[PDB]
Amino acid sequence: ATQGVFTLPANTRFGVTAFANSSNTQTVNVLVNNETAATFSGQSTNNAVIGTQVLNSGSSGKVQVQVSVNGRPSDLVSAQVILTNELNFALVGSEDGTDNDYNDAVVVINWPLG
Amino acid sequence: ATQGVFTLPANTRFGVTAFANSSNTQTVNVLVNNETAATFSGQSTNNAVIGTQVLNSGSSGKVQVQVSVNGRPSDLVSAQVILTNELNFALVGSEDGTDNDYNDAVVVINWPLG
Amino acid sequence: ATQGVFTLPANTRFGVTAFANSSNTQTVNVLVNNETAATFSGQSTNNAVIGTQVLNSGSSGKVQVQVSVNGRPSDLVSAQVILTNELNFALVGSEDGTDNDYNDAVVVINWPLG
Amino acid sequence: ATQGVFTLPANTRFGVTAFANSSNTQTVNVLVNNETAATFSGQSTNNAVIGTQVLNSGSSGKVQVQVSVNGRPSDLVSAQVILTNELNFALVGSEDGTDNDYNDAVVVINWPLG
Ligand SMILES: CO[C@@H]1O[C@@H](C)[C@@H](O)[C@@H](O)[C@@H]1O
Ligand SMILES: CO[C@@H]1O[C@@H](C)[C@@H](O)[C@@H](O)[C@@H]1O
Ligand SMILES: [Ca+2]
Ligand SMILES: [Ca+2]
Ligand SMILES: [Ca+2]
Ligand SMILES: [Ca+2]
Repeated sequence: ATQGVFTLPANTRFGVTAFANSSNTQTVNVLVNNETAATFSGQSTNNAVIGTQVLNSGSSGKVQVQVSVNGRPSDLVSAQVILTNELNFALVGSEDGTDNDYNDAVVVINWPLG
Repeated sequence: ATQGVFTLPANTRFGVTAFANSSNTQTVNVLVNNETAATFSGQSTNNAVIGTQVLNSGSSGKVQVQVSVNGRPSDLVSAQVILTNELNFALVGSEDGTDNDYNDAVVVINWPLG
Repeated sequence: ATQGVFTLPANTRFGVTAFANSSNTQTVNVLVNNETAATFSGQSTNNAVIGTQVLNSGSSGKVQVQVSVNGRPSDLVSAQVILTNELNFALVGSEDGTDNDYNDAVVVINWPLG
Repeated sequence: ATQGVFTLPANTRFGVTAFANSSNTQTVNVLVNNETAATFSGQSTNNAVIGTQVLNSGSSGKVQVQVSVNGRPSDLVSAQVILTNELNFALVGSEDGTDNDYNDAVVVINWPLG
């Protein structure tokens, strides 16, 4: 199944934040309507917040998270959760290796903001 | 129902990170071994990170998040989501007023780390 | 925070299924656009499916689940989760008493169908 | 990533319920500690329940859902959600073709019971 792709409401501000837990440097790309809108990278095994940014979902609302480790795409897992019919989290984990913790880069998208 | 309480595996490292989206200063307390293990405080209307830390879940694994604003307890919402039977997110929203966006402090707990 | 209220896409078929796990008879009502559209009742301590139905979310998309025991409303917990950006579950648990598993009546809504 | 595999608490009863939304007959196998514990088959384009059972998670707590259509394993998507730190849902969708809603068979696992 496709993972790391979320339909947000259009023209809406959202937070995107990436955490690293791997001996390898992670590179996280965030695409809005198929165009790169943010890129984060770092190397930590203790959950460093390698990036965080406010983006606008634009007219399509399409947001896609990709993760790579020196050019090699990682396998993704993802889901969206909604609390009290209002508060939205889109969640991504990624695996660059052999141990299947899926925490090598962890991405959380949240909206609404403000 | 009780909200903002999660049973993690005992004696396990986890990340906790708080974001603010309110005109009011948010105070986030994170309890482990039924004592305050971390306190974050800050104000943003742009999803700023007001705190991030790595903690150990202690003998019981019970982690509780409480949010207050100028001494008033915020109403909480929460859930835990597990991806590929391995990657865990414990999520908290909170409301400090009337508009019911539940984003005034948003708290993300994730594990495993490393 | 409000629980058991979900906004579905308009004019969309969904399934709703109720389980009972209590010594007390559970009454589950499902409302669409603030109108009762399905009712199920029964007593089971073995997860009986006390009812399942296909409904249409209608022009408003508003779906509410209510649970009562002998006319007393039960307290609810709820959340919505989306897999692969397409498969939706709206989840409800309810508590009629003191023991706090919120499993006295459990309701699952799923879409899309067909 | 592996999908449809969940670690439940050991020696705990859980419910499993299966819905179909396809012209192809669906087969759902529920394994406990790598042995078939239940098998459901049926055909519906209207979300009919094709199977429901109460099972015991056994010594390991390992439960696996497998779906097949015409003897071919379907692609799965899955996640576990926990409400109020007590009420558990393990959720599976499956795809037997290309269409990508992952609703051809939908499986819901819930615990605790009783
Ligand atoms: C080389 O393996 C990568 O780094 C290790 C130290 C672990 O974080 C592992 O999960 C990750 O896939
Ligand atoms: C005064 O209200 C508080 O601050 C406003 C700027 C909004 O963030 C609102 O959600 C919050 O409850
Ligand atoms: Ca790894
Ligand atoms: Ca790792
Ligand atoms: Ca607010
Ligand atoms: Ca706010």
